[PDB]
Amino acid sequence: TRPNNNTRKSVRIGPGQTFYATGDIIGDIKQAHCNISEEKWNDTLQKVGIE
Amino acid sequence: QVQLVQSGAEVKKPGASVKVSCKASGYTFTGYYMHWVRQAPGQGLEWMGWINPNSGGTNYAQKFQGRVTMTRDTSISTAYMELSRLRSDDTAVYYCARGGWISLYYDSSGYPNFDYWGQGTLVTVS
Amino acid sequence: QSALTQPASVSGSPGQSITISCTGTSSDVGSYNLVSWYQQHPGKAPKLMIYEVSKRPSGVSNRFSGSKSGNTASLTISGLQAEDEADYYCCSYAGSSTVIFGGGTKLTVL
Amino acid sequence: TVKTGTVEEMKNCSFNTTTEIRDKEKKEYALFYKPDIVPLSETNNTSEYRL
Ligand SMILES: *[C@@H]1O[C@H](CO)[C@@H](O[C@@H]2O[C@H](CO)[C@@H](O[C@@H]3O[C@H](CO[C@@H]4O[C@H](CO[C@H]5O[C@H](CO)[C@@H](O)[C@H](O)[C@@H]5O)[C@@H](O)[C@H](O)[C@@H]4O)[C@@H](O)[C@H](O[C@H]4O[C@H](CO)[C@@H](O)[C@H](O)[C@@H]4O[C@H]4O[C@H](CO)[C@@H](O)[C@H](O)[C@@H]4O)[C@@H]3O)[C@H](O)[C@H]2NC(C)=O)[C@H](O)[C@H]1NC(C)=O
Ligand SMILES: *[C@@H]1O[C@H](CO)[C@@H](O[C@@H]2O[C@H](CO)[C@@H](O[C@@H]3O[C@H](CO)[C@@H](O[C@@H]4O[C@H](CO)[C@@H](O)[C@H](O)[C@H]4NC(C)=O)[C@H](O)[C@@H]3O)[C@H](O)[C@H]2NC(C)=O)[C@H](O)[C@H]1NC(C)=O
Ligand SMILES: *[C@@H]1O[C@H](CO)[C@@H](O[C@@H]2O[C@H](CO)[C@@H](O)[C@H](O)[C@H]2NC(C)=O)[C@H](O)[C@H]1NC(C)=O
Ligand SMILES: *[C@@H]1O[C@H](CO)[C@@H](O)[C@H](O)[C@H]1NC(C)=O
Repeated sequence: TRPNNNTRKSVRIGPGQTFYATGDIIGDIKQAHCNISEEKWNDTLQKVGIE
Repeated sequence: QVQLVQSGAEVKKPGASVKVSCKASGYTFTGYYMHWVRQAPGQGLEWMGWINPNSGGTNYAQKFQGRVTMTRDTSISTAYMELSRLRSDDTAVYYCARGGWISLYYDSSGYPNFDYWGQGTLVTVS
Repeated sequence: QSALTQPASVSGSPGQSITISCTGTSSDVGSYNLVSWYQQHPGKAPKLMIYEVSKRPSGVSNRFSGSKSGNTASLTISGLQAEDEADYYCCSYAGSSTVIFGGGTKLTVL
Repeated sequence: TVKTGTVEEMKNCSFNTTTEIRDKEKKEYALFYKPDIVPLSETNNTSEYRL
């Protein structure tokens, strides 16, 4: 997962070439991380060893 | 135990400013948010934003737009508010209250859990 | 973006169960579950009374309950005594790192 | 910088683009992640970057 961001600024260049860009961020700022269950990982990685 | 020691009451002229502080004790203040509220004698409770103790980032509520600033000092675990451009409408009672636990992995500031509050202080404008 | 609507005051005979309601816009309480109740005795700092309307905080006796539905929520107090003579406030998360506190309501005893 | 503090992994970059009419340039800004911007310079010019 990741945290909140405000919105996607809509900027038009020349003949209608709309593009989006990351604007401001509200409220606080955090990560940017992934979570994995340990006990499942442990025995799965061990079973890899036995085979 | 978790205590919040505030400063004494004060009265100032219109247009002046007053400094309000709140001191943490009994816990590691660097892991919890801190919010403020004002209450006039007969009105509701106006909420002002939190101040992060570590990075020092500050949020402010609407209807201030900079007339109030918030700072901190981690060496003595004390927060300070500077209330500028006082008017007669600012006559009120001020309190500090401790917020939720800061987790570094998700936004938790929006959890209005205030279990420990200071004794408060009176601010009057002449 | 105004405060939450609250009654002015409530009353009740000793023992009587009392229900207090708070009404806002779905953007506040219909969206999330971040709702809390506070009570404050005149001349004292407030005390927290409710977590997640239906969750009890620590240090609270088994006299307070509540629930939410749609755009409103309420608190129920059983076994009314003189000790419950206090002011009550609602407050909830608004989104955008803001919090709404309600107008409040005064409890009277008979 | 952000309304509540600062962020280290992004930069706020002032732009120099064309309007919808090919006669004028206008000021703009967007935020970008640090690893997608390179300081194209012959020296340590921290105010000149390129996508
Ligand atoms: C991804 O992976 C990350 C990495 O783990 C996960 O983060 C974990 O996420 C959970 C929730 O999803 C977080 O739990 C929160 O934890 C808070 C931490 O509180 C305690 O931690 C204690 C360990 O330390 C203690 O020991 C210290 C030593 O001195 C001491 O100083 C310190 O004060 C403390 O005693 C642990 O023992 C304790 O049991 C706590 O868990 C909790 O506080 C959070 O819970 C509170 O808030 C809930 C919602 O607001 C509420 O429902 C709870 O009832 C609880 O409120 C109670 O707590 C209040 C705290 O102020 C208290 O005032 C009140 O009276 C009640 O008692 C919540 O449980 C966990 O910390 C976090 N891990 C971290 C940050 O490392 C992610 O979840 C994973 N998933 C995703 C999607 O990211
Ligand atoms: C992550 O960030 C997002 C993006 O900001 C957060 O979304 C934001 O949610 C809030 C809730 O307050 C919206 O607030 C609205 O404010 C307007 C003005 O007060 C209120 O009224 C009306 O809204 C409509 C649009 O729905 C608009 O057409 C009307 O002009 C406006 N006013 C009138 C007179 O009708 C509205 O009811 C809400 O109160 C933010 O606007 C919304 N963001 C955006 C860009 O709309 C999201 O909350 C945040 N995530 C978290 C966890 O908070
Ligand atoms: C990114 O930088 C731009 C450039 O200064 C900032 O844009 C200005 O922001 C200030 C205050 O918000 C305004 O007074 C100016 O009018 C803005 N400029 C323009 C052209 O609108 C912007 O705030 C910065 N944003 C972030 C998130 O850092
Ligand atoms: C950036 O765009 C503006 C638009 O006024 C232009 O005037 C300017 O010269 C371009 N570069 C500079 C120097 O700002």
